[PDB]
Amino acid sequence: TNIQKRFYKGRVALNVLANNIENAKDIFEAAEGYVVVGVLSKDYPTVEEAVTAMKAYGKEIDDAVSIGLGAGDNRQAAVVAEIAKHYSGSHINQVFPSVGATRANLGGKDSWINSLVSPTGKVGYVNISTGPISAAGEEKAIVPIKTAIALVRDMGGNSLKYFPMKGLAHEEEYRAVAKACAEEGFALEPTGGIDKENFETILRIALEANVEQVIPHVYSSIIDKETGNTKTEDVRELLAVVKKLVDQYA
Amino acid sequence: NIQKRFYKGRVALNVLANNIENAKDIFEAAEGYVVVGVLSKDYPTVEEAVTAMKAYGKEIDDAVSIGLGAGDNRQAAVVAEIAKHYSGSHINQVFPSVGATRANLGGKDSWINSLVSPTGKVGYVNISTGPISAAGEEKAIVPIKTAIALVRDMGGNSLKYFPMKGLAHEEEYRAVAKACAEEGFALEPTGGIDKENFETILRIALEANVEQVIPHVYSSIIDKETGNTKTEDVRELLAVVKKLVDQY
Ligand SMILES: [Cl-]
Ligand SMILES: [Cl-]
Ligand SMILES: [Cl-]
Ligand code: NA
Ligand code: NA
Repeated sequence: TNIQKRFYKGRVALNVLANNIENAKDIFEAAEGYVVVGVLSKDYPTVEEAVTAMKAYGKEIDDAVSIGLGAGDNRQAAVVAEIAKHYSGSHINQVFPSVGATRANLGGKDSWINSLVSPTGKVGYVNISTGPISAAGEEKAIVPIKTAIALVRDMGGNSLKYFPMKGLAHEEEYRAVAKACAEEGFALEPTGGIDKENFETILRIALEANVEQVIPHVYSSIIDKETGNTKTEDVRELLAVVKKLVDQYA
Repeated sequence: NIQKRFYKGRVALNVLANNIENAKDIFEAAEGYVVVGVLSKDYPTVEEAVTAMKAYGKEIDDAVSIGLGAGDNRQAAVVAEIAKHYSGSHINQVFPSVGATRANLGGKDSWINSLVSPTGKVGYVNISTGPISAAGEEKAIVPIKTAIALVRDMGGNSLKYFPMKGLAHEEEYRAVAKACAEEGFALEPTGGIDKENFETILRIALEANVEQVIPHVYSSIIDKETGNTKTEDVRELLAVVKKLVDQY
């Protein structure tokens, strides 16, 4: 239930980063609450300090916090799993092999956990070897999308975080991932190189494929280079695209 | 803690117990070089399994192997929960539940295996061994070493290679043993192992130089009338273990 509040008409929630709590509140207002706001484990020197900060953000934005690795950094996977013992947020970014530990560490508390799987250059197949040791291996586990989804479900995850997309560089692969998610009744979180000019196309592919729940991640493309703040005018623009598309695909 | 159970650091038996008395007799017959299986599915709830398993453990130096029950993947969630309360010495788990089980140990020391399966494709294992993944019409079929790396990322200690159907998948098993030896990872051959093929199955793993091997021997050594695992059979298996380990 908890992240469910964040989906516009039950279909699409935004995931964007915040610079600080004041930027997080401004983002949450700009998105009319249809957002989870990323706070990165790597921005704090200890688990305790991350938990304190994340709780403080959550107090302000209805716990609509997305616990981040930081650009999918697998060096933070164990830290994120540990944070989950102490704070659930609404949404957790995790690498594929760490999903099970993260779900277990929630101790039955409600949260939504994504699973990072990657493009392969082979339509229909994703790379699930996205943990520290698995990413260093001489061969990767390159598997059919639906087999990855079933494993994620068994591990306690709620969606595929499909990363790094490089915008539309892997469009044919992405369309196959969206179709597989729709077949499996599973959620999809497209991430990497999404900007204001490609956001509509990327979201439309998922909705056209009848993916039920989509969480697009939009990071540096909407961050002011000078202040480090995520731009609220940009969040408002993204929300307007979300409403336009979701209303169409209703 | 399981390290005490490996004969000369190389081989521990895994066999089932009918009851605590049979567990005690097995532990004596194997001279402690065994972890004794107690099945989660024999108890209706996690709490009842934990209570039972703790009592077995008090009698046999906590040399308990927590079981799914012939790899019943419906028990994966149960075994992951049991691990919050009791570690035993050894835990049987399906591939996608290894991480949850390690996390649930909360830092307690225990050894967790990962069930992966033959595929008919030498060099490749089926990792889709949880309830939802095994229900899929296709499986995730991956190179052995890729499965090992994933199990390591999840906090597992070995591959449980099941169901072997004895030596029906011998070529595939030889490749698994070679890969485990090359990567310094442990191996637990299971399924259809009996007194007749035990030596060959164990020899393959030791010849390949797998460092730690836990062969599982279940119904083939159980008295059909009483249900007790036979101590004379456990003694016979241990004799094979010592003969082979002394050699390799
Ligand atoms: Cl990217
Ligand atoms: Cl089992
Ligand atoms: Cl078998
Ligand atoms: Na992240
Ligand atoms: Na090497």
